[PDB]
Amino acid sequence: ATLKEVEMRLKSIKNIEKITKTMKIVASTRLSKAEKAKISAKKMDEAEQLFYKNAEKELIVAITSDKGLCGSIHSQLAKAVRRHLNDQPNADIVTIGDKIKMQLLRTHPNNIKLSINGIGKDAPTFQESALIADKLLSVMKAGTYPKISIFYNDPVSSLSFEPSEKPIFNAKTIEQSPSFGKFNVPRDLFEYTLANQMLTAMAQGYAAEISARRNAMDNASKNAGDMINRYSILYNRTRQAVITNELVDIITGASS
Amino acid sequence: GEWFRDNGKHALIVYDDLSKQAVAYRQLSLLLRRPPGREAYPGDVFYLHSRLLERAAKLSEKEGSGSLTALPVIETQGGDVSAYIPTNVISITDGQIFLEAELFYKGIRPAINVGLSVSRVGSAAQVKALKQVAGSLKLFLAQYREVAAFAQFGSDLDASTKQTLVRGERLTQLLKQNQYSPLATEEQVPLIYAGVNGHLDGIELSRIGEFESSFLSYLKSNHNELLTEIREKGELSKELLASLKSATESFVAT
Amino acid sequence: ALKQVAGSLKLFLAQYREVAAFAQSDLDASTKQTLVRGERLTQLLKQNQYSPLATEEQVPLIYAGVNGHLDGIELSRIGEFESSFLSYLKSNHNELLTEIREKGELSKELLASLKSATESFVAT
Amino acid sequence: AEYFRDEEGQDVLLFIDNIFRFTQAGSEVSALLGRIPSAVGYQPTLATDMGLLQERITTTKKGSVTSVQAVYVPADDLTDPAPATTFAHLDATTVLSRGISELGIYPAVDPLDSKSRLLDAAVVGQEHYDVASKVQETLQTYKSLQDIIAILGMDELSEQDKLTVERARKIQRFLSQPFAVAEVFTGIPGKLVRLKDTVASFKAVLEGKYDNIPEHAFYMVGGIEDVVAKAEKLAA
Repeated sequence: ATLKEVEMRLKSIKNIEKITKTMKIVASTRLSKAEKAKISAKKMDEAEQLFYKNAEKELIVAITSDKGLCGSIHSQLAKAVRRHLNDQPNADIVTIGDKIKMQLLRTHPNNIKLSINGIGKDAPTFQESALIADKLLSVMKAGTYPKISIFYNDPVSSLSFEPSEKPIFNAKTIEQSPSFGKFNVPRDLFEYTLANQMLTAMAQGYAAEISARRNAMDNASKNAGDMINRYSILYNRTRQAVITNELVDIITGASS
Repeated sequence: GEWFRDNGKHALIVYDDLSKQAVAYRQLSLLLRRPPGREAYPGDVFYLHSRLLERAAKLSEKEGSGSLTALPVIETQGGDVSAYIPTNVISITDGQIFLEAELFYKGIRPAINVGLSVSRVGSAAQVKALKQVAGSLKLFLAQYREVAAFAQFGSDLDASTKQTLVRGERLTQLLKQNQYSPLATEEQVPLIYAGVNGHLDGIELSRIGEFESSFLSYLKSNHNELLTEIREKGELSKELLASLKSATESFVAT
Repeated sequence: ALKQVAGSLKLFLAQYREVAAFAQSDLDASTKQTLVRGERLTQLLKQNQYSPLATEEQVPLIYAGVNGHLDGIELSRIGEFESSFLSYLKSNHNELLTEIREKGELSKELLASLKSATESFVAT
Repeated sequence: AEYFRDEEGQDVLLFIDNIFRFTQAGSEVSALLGRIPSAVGYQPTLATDMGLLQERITTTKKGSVTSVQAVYVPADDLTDPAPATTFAHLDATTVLSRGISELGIYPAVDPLDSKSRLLDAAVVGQEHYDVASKVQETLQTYKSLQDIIAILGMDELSEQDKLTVERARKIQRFLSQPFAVAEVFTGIPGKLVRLKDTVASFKAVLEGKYDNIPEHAFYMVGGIEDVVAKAEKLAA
């Protein structure tokens, strides 16, 4: 490549490295709160677990990141969840997050029946989650579903995550279970525990998104370095060549 | 051309191109065994192009008000403006129109790099109406050149930043032009007015080429007196601005 | 005398040179201590034009920086400390400065006396 | 060739391989003739030496001459004054590139440095011009996204940019073609494609009809019919 074009591409790469460094800084800032929230929600699920463990058509629920640059984890996990749920690919899907909406194409993309937006603008919380879930229950009869699959990323590692999904079910899932002897309370449960599991999955997904971004954006910044190095080597080799030609020019100028 | 200049007439001289002239003079100078300089050019190539270009002038009313305008062409090798002749000519001239191949292949023709292109005479040379409407155009394109590079990096962005892309892309599309089809300033003013003030924000980016084709046909057919005023007077009064806005919004309603 | 403390100073400055570049996300306690040390010492590395310092005076300052004493001072005042400290050393500890000049070594007695003086002034 | 043009009254083909060697020989003898070298060591008379030769090859009112000139590019440097001077004379120029043959593309012509004065809607028609412009625009967009792709990978492009990159890769491979002369060393039977078929195929590809086909199916096939046939063979 010509020296000028080399300079142009090298400047582009350097600018990209800077931008990715800034996004890495932002991700590392969010990381602490994200992990603490995920741990807190996982612990808080124990209240519903204490009953659900003893008591023991299709729908789709997607809870993923609102924006890209979340590494491959955010979109790939939801895509794999859709591929696994493709045993009933026509299930009505309620989609939260742009990445989850895109990953929904692994199943039938026309199954969409509800949508949400703005998940990425704030930390996970039940304040707006409750209103969104109430609108979802009004629009989709989620309170009577035999099996509605809600998928969210699992932060299995400090910098890694794996796909996960859970089925929300109607009151009859608890009221009809033979083990219920260990204890419309069932419908109050199908509301409260449904919302609690939704919040826990949302917090886990947020923690996974932030960890994956903190890892992947730093990986991008590190990858920038190798190509920048080799292009710097090429640039300096070109500088050597042009310097040699300039020396030749002045030598031929002096000799005559 | 200096005959036209000195007899009170106006002339435009294009040199296509001065680099080949410098090559020819370098040939002459080296076959005469004059001392070579940088790139084996002789010492006085700057004196050459300078005493050539300094002949472009605007003469006073006492001298006959004649003028000669020079558009020297220069061919850079791989965009290397650091070369000897490009440096000399860029130093001598009162400005530059800079053409880039990457813009050409992105479909931006006539490929003028609005960032590098500079006119040192500036707005004093511009027609008053186009000076009026085009006031913010440079600012929006300057913002766009940065924000587009930011956006291609893949970062999500706020709506205020997105608006910069919305107008910048459509302005860059609006400045495209077909060869051998120059537009009268009468016809340019409405297009820049529509683009700058955001009326095009509602048009699909790919369809902008249709708008510029149809809008003028509307103005020529339904608002001909407005165009006649823009041409004859060359400046926009408050009433002409109001009428132009009315016509622009009437058409954009589609 | 200067070597004894500067050999330790090098280590802290290198550690800060690493940590600050890393941190530029809460800091671990050791890294926070490293940052405090590094910037407090940087406030000693700064010096005014045409204002050279004798070794008798460099040694106590680098001593207060190395042993972490002046970590008890807000950095934005270290300069005001550094001068007054020396003046205090001129009044209450002249023997220590004279011994640093004459012998050029921080003997155990002189080293402990300097520690005592630094503690006294930092408390003051 | 001039005798055939002027006095036989005939259309003439004048292949020249390789006209850089004329300038190179002029350079080789230059120093012994006492001339002061210029630039990177070429003779001062380079420009006029090329001119007195090239302006003779021209078509005239007595006859038509079609001249194909192979031009060497020393050290792959298109800024070297010899090819840089040669560019000014030609009407149609196609730049073969090492960086493209390194991808296994043949004839390895660079689609964003080849240019011809006939690529004009008044000459080739509107359909041809639009197809060619869209092809070049797509390839240029892909070239501009090369570095971002290398950094972040395809997973982080916008849907529009991802589709553009995929279509650009398919277009780039579809530009390859096996020549009969190359059968000896490529091992692939030669193909010859009409201009109409070329325009229609690239229009169809740009319209997205064939976007479901794998990239590998577009490589070194010929027309779009061969793309479909090779897609069938690869699927089996």
